[PDB]
Parts: sequence; C-alpha cells; structure tokens
Amino acid sequence: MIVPVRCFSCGKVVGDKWESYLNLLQEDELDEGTALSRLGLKRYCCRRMILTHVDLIEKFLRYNP
Amino acid sequence: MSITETFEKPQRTNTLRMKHGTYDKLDDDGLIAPGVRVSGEDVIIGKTTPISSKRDASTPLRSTENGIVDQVLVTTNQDGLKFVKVRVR
Amino acid sequence: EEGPQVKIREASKDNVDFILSNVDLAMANSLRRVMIAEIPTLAIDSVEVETNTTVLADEFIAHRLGLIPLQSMDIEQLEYSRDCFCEDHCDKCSVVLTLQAFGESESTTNVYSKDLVIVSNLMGRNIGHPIIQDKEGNGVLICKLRKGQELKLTCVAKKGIAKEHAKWGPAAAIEFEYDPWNKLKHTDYWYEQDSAKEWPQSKNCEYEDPPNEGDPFDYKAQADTFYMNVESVGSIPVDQVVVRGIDTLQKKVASILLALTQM
Amino acid sequence: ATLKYICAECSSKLSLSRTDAVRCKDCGHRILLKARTKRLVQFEAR
Amino acid sequence: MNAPDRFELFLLGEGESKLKIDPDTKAPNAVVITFEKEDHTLGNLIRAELLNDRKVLFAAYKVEHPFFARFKLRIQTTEGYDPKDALKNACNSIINKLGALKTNFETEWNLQTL
Ligand SMILES: [Zn+2]
Ligand SMILES: [Zn+2]
Ligand SMILES: [Zn+2]
Repeated sequence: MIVPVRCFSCGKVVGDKWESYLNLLQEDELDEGTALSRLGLKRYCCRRMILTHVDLIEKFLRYNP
Repeated sequence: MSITETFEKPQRTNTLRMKHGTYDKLDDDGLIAPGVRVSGEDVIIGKTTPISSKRDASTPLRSTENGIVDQVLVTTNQDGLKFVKVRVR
Repeated sequence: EEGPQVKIREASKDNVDFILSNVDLAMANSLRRVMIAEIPTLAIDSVEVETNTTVLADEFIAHRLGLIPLQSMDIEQLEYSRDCFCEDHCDKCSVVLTLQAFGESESTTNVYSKDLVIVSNLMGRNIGHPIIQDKEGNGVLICKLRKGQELKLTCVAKKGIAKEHAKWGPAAAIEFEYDPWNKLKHTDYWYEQDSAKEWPQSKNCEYEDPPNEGDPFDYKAQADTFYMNVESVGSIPVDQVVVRGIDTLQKKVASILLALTQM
Repeated sequence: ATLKYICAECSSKLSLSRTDAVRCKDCGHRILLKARTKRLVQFEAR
Repeated sequence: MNAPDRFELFLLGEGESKLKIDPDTKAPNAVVITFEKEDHTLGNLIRAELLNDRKVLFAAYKVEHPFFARFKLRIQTTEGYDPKDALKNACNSIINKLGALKTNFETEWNLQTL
C-alpha cells in the first residue's frame, strides 16, 4: 500500500524516504541505485525495501467512495 | 403468504428458537455496524420467521474466524427482495 | 582502566563504529543481543480510532503508528504500565498523542508523524517526541488522504522492549566481526580454485596483522578483539544504545545474585 | 444529529425504517451502507 | 490463539522463581539451576565465565525447547567449593567486567568529534 515504516530485516527507519527517492529520480534525474545509496541505504535488505515498493495508495486515492 | 422474515433482535416468544450465539451486537435493524468487533459465534445478521411467533433465522459469524465489521450493505433484488451483505475484516 | 577496551573509529548521531578488545566473545555477543532486544523504549501500543475514511484499515494504520520512532531519552523516568499502580494508563507510565487530519486541499494530503500531537503532561522529561531526521521535518509518512477523507485517532505510547515486539527496539543493525584474517580458523572457506582470491577481503584486515606463512597453527589463540558498529534508530542516542545495553545486561546478571540472596 | 445509514454514491446520510422503501434522496440508487458505530474501537499497535 | 503472550518471554508467571536449584545425582558437587524467563543472552554468558574459574570441573547450559524462555545451567566444582559460589563469583566477575567496559566507553565517546 504505502512505504513500510521500517525495513523488515533490520528495522532501519525507511518510511520517511519515499518522497525523497522519487525526487532524486525525476528532479535530479539520478538512477535507482545511485539514488538509494544517497539515502543512506547500503545493505541490500534496506535497498530492496524501497526499490521494490509499489505505491498502490495512489490508485486507491483515485476512487471517490 | 404472509410468512415473511424480519431483520431484528429476537428474544424468544412462544417458540424460544434461537442459537448459542450472542445477539448483543446487533442494532435494532438486526445488523451490526462497521467498526464493531465480532468473534466466536456472534450473530452478524439477526433474522426471524413466523411459521403458520419467533423462529430464529439469523446468520452467525464463522466459527474459527474473528475480526471486525468492515461494512454492511442493504439492497433490493431484481424481484424486490431485501438483500444484506456484511463484509467482516 | 583494565578489562574491556573501547577504541572508536567513527562516531556520529546514527552510528558508532568501534573496536571492543580484551573481552570474551560471549560478552561481546551477549551485549550485541541485549542492544537488539532488551533496551527500554517508548512506542505507540494502543490506538483509538474515532474517524477513518482513509483508504487504509485501522489495524493497518495502527500497526504503522506503533512503528514510529519516539523520543526515549528519559525512558528510565517512565514506569512500565504493567507496574504503575494506576488503573490502565496515566502520565506516570504513559504518553498520550493525537492525530487529526482532513483532506482539505485538492492535491493528496500527506499525514506525517509530525502531525502527531502530545496531549499528556511530559513533566519536563525528553520523551514521546516523534523522531524526525528527513531534511524536510516531516518524519515518517503514516498515511495519505484524498479531499474529503478524514482520520481522527488517539495513540497511547508505552514503555516496552524489542523482545515483546520489534517496534520497541532502539537498534537497527549491528555489524559484528572478529578475526578478519581466518587465523583462528573458526570457518572453513568454500572455493573453486583459490580460497583467498575468491573471498573478498574485509575492512578490518587492515586493522590487523596478516598471518605469517611458516608459523604453525596457533592452537591457543582465543577470540578477543571484535570489530562492531552500532546504528541507532533515533529513539535513543547512538552512544546510549551501547551504554544502556551494557547497563541492562549488567542488571540481569545482578537480578540473579539477588535471587541467590532471597533463595 | 446521528447518521444511521449512508448512501453508496452521493454519500448523503440517510435514515429510515420499514415501508420507507430502500432508496435514497435525489439519487435513485438502492444500496445504502451501515455507517460506522460511535462506540470507539481500540487497537493493539502490534 | 494457541500462541503464548510475548511478555511471558521475560515476565515470571505466578508460581515461578528466577532460579531453581537442584542437586545433580549423576555427579558430586554438582547442581542444576533452572533460569526462568532468560535465553542465550545470559546462559552463554554466565556459562563462559564459569569456565574461566579453574576450580570448576563442569559448566554447560542448554535451552531444551525454543518455545519456552528458560535454560538449564549445570555446574560441578572441587570438594569444599560450593557450586552456588562459582555462580556468585561468575556473576560478580561479569558485573565488574561490564562496569569497566561502560566506563571505558563513555570515555572514548568523549574524545570523539561528531
Ligand atoms: Zn534493512
Ligand atoms: Zn499509570
Ligand atoms: Zn443517494
């Protein structure tokens, strides 16, 4: 649904970096890998956490009821 | 003929036909409302039936299940019958 | 000061890369476990949902709330709710917060952890403040609302430990290594053609003396000198995690001498 | 005050008993939703 | 539903004590202490220390089943040497060892610039 608050494996707070990841892509035109690394996410467990998320709430928000 | 069913709170009358559940969660319209927590064998849809005064015809929650009422819908069939759909989260 | 030996390499508000020396692996490992699961902390452990028209379910939001890092500086000056002599909760053992958000604008309304409001008396102790570390002061993104959607909650923070639930855990990850050079031979390397060539050399190999060809296996050398690196989640200062960890373990060991006493 | 039932589409709060048919005002839809109770629900943030 | 509460992992239930000491029959000067509401953190710790003591003939610990939070500590010592004393010596030696580490850390933490 939305950015999980912590990384499942280590608990490192990650649910406060979704918007930043997005801007680092559109506005700064950086690549995914180079982006996650600039967000302090070094261990593949945390990296996958954001890189693999699917923000379905956007489509959910698109309903009226 | 004149033998309908009614969604409401049954509390025994000349028949005493009910179930080992607990109708303490149904509103007067004979339906729990969203937000209410249901478990055990609670009654989700209390209904009665006069056979030719009160004979229980209520739908209790599944046994090994327990959650919270996520939604209740009251519609009409193609013929005209009253329909009820209770989604439990 | 004789005994364990700290030798910090790096230090910051998030990590403590150091080098424990002159200690038993057991102690090193015990501390590693305590930091991960037994350091007291405050975290949402009850949520009253008044209004929720959001796209998310209550338990879904509730779940996330409890995962929101909360200031636990003076966590020791907050009694465990299970001990507190009151009925349920009170300012002596719990911090109450509220979340009210409405979809006003047309653009999606974001509900962050900053929007949380403490409604209980903190009595001057640094505790209950939602931790924030993003360059925007928003913190953790709890939910999102469409124009018209509402969300009115009431959270009750409580002191807890990771053992009961990971949310109460102050630590994030804990690097742990020793004997970067497999001199002790605690591990048997897997290989195809060359053990050394195929296995990446560790950072700590630099901080140590490479074994010498001729020297026969040193069968007496034990496991001391561990290269750690703690990482705080924010609810508690990095150095604190360690210190308090060392202290907590110290308490347990003591709770036993006291048991022998009253035994 | 109060809001027994809610409409599926127009979301306009309704409230009627028997013989009152099963429609809503203005919108001829025949759906209606139960509307969340007032009794506040508590949750384990676990 | 069948799963036990989480607090049971560290909270003593009614009718429970932190320590259960019993005399080992398989050997002399031996004891089997049952630590309730504790795991590998303490078991392997006090265990490793009891081993540094030379007047200790035997020391091992084991958690019979991961479902429950408790472990058994068996100790054997030379005649005259009470096993309950080796546990005391070990505990104290730990508390001291840890205390020193807490000090050495809060010190090195000061000499840091960040
Ligand atoms: Zn991770
Ligand atoms: Zn209290
Ligand atoms: Zn309508």
